[PDB]
Amino acid sequence: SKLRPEMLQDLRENTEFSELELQEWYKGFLKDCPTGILNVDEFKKIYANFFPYGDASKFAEHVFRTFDTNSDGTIDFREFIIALSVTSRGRLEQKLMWAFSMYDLDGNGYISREEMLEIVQAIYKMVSSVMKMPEDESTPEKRTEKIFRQMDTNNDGKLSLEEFIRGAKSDPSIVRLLQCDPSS
Ligand SMILES: [Ca+2]
Ligand SMILES: [Ca+2]
Ligand SMILES: [Ca+2]
Repeated sequence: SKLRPEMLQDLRENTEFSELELQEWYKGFLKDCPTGILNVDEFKKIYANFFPYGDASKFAEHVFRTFDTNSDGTIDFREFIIALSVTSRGRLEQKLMWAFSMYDLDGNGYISREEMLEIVQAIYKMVSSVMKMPEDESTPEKRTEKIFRQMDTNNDGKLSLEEFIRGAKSDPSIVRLLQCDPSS
């Protein structure tokens, strides 16, 4: 019930957690999920702490699929800690790559319109009960309407990775973050 030296090392290489933190996380993850596999229903219960279960469920399924890199139906500790590390301590570039893999539902390497609207509908449903939204990006259709007409360079009905990454950096919260670049 400690990571084997060889696995510990492999995870220190593929994450931004220290040994102690990986050790602590493995203990916790096992203590909370004695099987060492986290399924969809379990994951939705994690999300339901933060937002009503029924509301968050469709977003929680989309995220679960992004964590589940081999797409077998469950998240093992490697898949979980890696995915957590990227999203919580990753570089902004690779955060947004990970978000792109999520938005791109068929995995053809292009965010289609009906792919975008799906995810945004789920994000809006999850938060509907607590967040009050802007006004112009304040229905999913309204929001999705903004994105493509701020992001679709050629207007090929699709968003490539490159159109997405750049587009997102105007997201107001990313505009806040860039003012903290330690390259003053
Ligand atoms: Ca899996
Ligand atoms: Ca696609
Ligand atoms: Ca395009």
